[PDB]
Amino acid sequence: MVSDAAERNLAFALSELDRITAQLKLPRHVEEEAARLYREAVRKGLIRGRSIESVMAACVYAACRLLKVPRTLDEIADIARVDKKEIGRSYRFIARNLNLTPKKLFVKPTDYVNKFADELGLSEKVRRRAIEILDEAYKRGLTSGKSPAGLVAAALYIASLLEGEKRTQREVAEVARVTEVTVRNRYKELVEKLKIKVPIA
Amino acid sequence: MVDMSKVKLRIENIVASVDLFAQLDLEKVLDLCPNSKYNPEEFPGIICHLDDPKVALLIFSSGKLVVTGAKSVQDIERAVAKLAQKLKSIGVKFKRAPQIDVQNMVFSGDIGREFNLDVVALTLPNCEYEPEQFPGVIYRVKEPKSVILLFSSGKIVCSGAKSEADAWEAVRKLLRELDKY
DNA sequence: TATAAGTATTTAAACTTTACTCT
DNA sequence: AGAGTAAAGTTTAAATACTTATAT
Repeated sequence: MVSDAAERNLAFALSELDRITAQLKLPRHVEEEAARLYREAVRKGLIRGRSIESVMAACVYAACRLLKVPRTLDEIADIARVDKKEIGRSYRFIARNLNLTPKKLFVKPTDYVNKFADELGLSEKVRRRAIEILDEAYKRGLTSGKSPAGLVAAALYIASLLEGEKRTQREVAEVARVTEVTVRNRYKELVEKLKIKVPIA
Repeated sequence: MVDMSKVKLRIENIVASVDLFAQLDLEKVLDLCPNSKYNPEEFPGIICHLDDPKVALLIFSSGKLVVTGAKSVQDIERAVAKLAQKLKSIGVKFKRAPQIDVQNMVFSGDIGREFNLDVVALTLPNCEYEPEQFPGVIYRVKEPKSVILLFSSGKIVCSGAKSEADAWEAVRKLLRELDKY
């Protein structure tokens, strides 16, 4: 009572934000943007109905999407105190309400290609061929509706075979945070529609 | 000007709230409905599934109901009938004739051409597109208040309108926006 | 209290996940 | 390794009613 209940809830939310950024090794500018969005959600009364954990986790993801920091939602879900379903609802909800449009939140496939390729130790030759396949899939109308990470995983997979630096469907799936079946579904589709020839597997 | 000659809709689900105007003892009612499920612990009403009109009914002690699954207001009127019938058949009296209100309809449809959702989401106002969570663009119309899900195949789902006439108003608005450039 | 959200029910779209089987 | 699959889960809206957490 020298601190309103708002203030104590903000301190709790800021501790949760600090815990997430330290754990994900997120840069200061991202953490600051997450905090700014969170305060906006509070100002607009957008917390009512959902957990502070839920909302702060969504503000960190929204901040990564606004600043083009290629983190996947799952990395956050892994350390957030709530599930993907719940963080996804809070995230779509506060994005809608803070006017974070599809355009403002868009992150090019290329940025994920580089991020995932880093974790996979793949060369710039592979990155290039994958970016090339993603550009062709987009021109042909095969990308809409599909999980973007699923497409990146499958283009890296295909390109790793084609450039002799093979990685397994399971490996790419693990770093892109989707299932192997998804990588497999996109792989098949990309190979036959773009007529891609592959050594072996 | 936008040729809409290929756009079509099909009703898929109709939802109505009904006031029977009479209290009800849900335990005594459980019989009137063969296929029934009740657990006040989880949900306060009786979940009943009619067979003729293939509709699901939710009966509450307050005498009010919800009818969903219907493909026509007619199927709902019939469902409210069979039930009212079976009720008098165990000693229930109604202060008025049943009051039925269509609360929501869901339509599926096809626009007849494909779309690149990334491009659509760039200029379509009142929309969301998050392919990592759901495949379609989510378009929110203020009036008539409804939501349209637009997929890359050009198929659509319209929910929240209270009539086909209104759903078509929502779709006409979407079509008009999809035409700006 | 007055607010929201969750619990249950329906229904299509089309995508991913789950949980395996069979090579 | 990875091909492949069926069924379940994800989203949209609404009314019913009964609970639980919290804004003020």
